[PDB]
Amino acid sequence: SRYKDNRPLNILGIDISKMELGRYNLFEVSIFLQGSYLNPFDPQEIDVEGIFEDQYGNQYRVPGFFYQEYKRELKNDYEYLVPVGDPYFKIRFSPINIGSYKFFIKVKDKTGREVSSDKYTIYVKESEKPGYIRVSEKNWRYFKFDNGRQFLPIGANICWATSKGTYDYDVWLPKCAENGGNYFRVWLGPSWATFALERESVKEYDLKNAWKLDYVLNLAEKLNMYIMFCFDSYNELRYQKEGAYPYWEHTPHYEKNGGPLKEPKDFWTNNEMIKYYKNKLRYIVARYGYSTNVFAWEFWNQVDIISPTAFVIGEVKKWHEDMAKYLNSIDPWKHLITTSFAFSPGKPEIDSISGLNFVQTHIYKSNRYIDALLSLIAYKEKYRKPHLVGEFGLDAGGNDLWVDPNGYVIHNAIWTTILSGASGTAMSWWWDNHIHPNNLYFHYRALADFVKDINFLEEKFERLTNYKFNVYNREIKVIGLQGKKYILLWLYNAKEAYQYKKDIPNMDSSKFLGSIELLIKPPIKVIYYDTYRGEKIKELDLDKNVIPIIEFERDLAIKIELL
Ligand SMILES: OC[C@H]1O[C@@H](O[C@H]2[C@H](O)[C@H](O)[C@H](O[C@H]3[C@H](O)[C@H](O)[C@H](O)O[C@@H]3CO)O[C@@H]2CO)[C@@H](O)[C@@H](O)[C@@H]1O
Repeated sequence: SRYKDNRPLNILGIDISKMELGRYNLFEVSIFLQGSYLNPFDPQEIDVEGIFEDQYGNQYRVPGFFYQEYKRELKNDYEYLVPVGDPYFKIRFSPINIGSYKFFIKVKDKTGREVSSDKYTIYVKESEKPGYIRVSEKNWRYFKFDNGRQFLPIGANICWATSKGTYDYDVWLPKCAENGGNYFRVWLGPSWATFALERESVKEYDLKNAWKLDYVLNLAEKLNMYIMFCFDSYNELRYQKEGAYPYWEHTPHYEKNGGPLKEPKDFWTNNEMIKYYKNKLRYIVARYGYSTNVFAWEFWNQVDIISPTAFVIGEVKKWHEDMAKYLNSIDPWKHLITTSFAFSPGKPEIDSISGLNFVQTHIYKSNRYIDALLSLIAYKEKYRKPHLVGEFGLDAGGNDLWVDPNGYVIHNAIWTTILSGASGTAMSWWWDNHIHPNNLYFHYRALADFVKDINFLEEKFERLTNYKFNVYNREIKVIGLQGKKYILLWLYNAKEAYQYKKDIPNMDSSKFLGSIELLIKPPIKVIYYDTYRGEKIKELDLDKNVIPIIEFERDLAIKIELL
C-alpha cells in the first residue's frame, strides 16, 4: 500500500485544462486531495467521480483515476521515466454534444465521508472529429464513426515496443499514418508488455506504463489512428510446462507472486480476482475511455490457449457476458468490446454473445491462406456483426521476414480480406522486425487509396459470385465484391502469388491475358489499378459484361463502375 493516505477527506486543489473545447476533445480535470485510503486504485478505498450534464439534461458519470506525471528520456537504448511532482487524481471527459455542460467533482473515501466541489460550466464548440467508432446500422459487416462516415481499419498489430518504449511508437506510428494506416493494437498484459497495468500486482496498476499508454494514445490522436486495447493475454494463464511463451509462474495473479489465485482455472470465478478485474476495467475507462481514438476494448488475446486445466467453456462464456455487461455499464462512451481466439474458427459459444460487438480471427497459415481467409470470412457472416482478421501471418515459426522480405504475404492478405467482406485489412504480426525494417508500409498506402473513396456502408457489397474466367495460358483467380454501383476485383496468378523470391513487380501492362465475365448490366467503366505502385493503370468504357484482363505479374485490382 505504497500510496496510502490517512488524513481527513478534503479536496485541496482543482486545476482545469481549458473551459472551452471542441466536440469529442479531451477535457481534463486535476484533483489534489487528502483522505483515508489504502489503495487509490480501489473504489472501495477512494472513489473520485466527475458528474457532467449537457444542456439537454443528459448525464455522464465519469470515474476518476490516480495519476503520476513523468518526464521521459532515452538512456542509450532504453526509455527511462523520471517522476515529476506528487501523484494526484484526474478526470478525463469528452463531450459528444456541443453547447454548455455543467459538472462537479465528488469524492468518497473508506470512512464513508463525501466531499464535493462547486459546479463548473464549460462550453463546447463544433469540431472536425467524427466521434466514436460503432457498428454500422447500414451494413453489419462494417464500422462507422458517430458522424456516419465509415471506419475501415487499415493497419497492423503494433502491440509492444523494445526497451525504447514510447520512442519506438514515435517512429512506427508516423510511418503507418502517412501510408494510409488508421489502426493498431496494443497489449496491456502480460506483465512484461510495454503498457502492462498489472505489472507487479493485480490490486494496484503501474503508473509508468499507464503514462506510456497515455503518450501513445495522444500520438494516435494527432495522427488520426484508432487503437484496440488488449487487456490480457493467454500467457498469463498458461503454465511453463505447456510452452507457447507461458507466463503463469511469473504473473501477479498467482498466489506465489502475491495474487489471489492458486491455479489459472480460478481466474474465472475467484471472488477477489473478479473484484480486482472490475477495478482494472474502471481504471481503464477512467484513464482512456474519453478517447475517440480507442477503437475497441478487447478482453483477451487468444483465451482458448490458456492452460487446458483452466479453460472451462461455460465459465469463460459467463465471465465474458458479465464483464462485457459491467464494462458497458461504467463506460460513458460505450466503446466496442471484443475478445480473441488462437483457433481460427473461434468459439461460437463466446463469439455469439451480444455483449461482444464484433468477432475476430487469428490465422497463421503458410499454404493457400487466400482460400483460408475467404472461407473464414464467409463462415463468420453467421454472427451478423463485423469481423476483424486481427492477427495474420505465415505458419513459419516467425521466419516471415526471411521467407518474404517484400511483404507479398501481407499484401495478399490485406487485399483478400478487404475485398471479401471483412471489416478491414488482415492485421499483420511482425511490426518491429519485418514491417518497419523491410519498409512494407507502401502496401497499405496502395490499398487505402483504392478503397477510401467508396462508401462501403451504402454499396450493399456481396462476395462476388456468378463469374466465369476465359483464360488459356494462366491460372488466374479472383476475390471480389459486387455492389449496387461498384464491383471491386482483386485478380491473382495462382502460380505466382505464393512465391516470394522475385522483386516487386514493375512491368508493362499492354498485353491481353484473358477475360472475366460478370453478372452485370452495362454500360460500365473499368479502372485497372496497380496494387504495388498504388495508381490507376488504365481506364476503359465497355458496353458488354466481359472484362478484359490486362497483363500483370502477380496480382491486379480492378474497379468497375456501373453507369
Ligand atoms: O519481446 C517481448 C516478449 O515476447 C514474448 O514473446 C512473444 C514473441 O516474441 C512473438 O511475438 C509471439 O507472437 C505470437 C503472439 O502470441 C500472438 O498473439 C499471435 O498468436 O501469434 C504470434 C506469432 O506467433 O508472442 C509472444 C508473446 O505471446 C515473450 O518472449 C516475452 O518474454 C518477451 O518479453
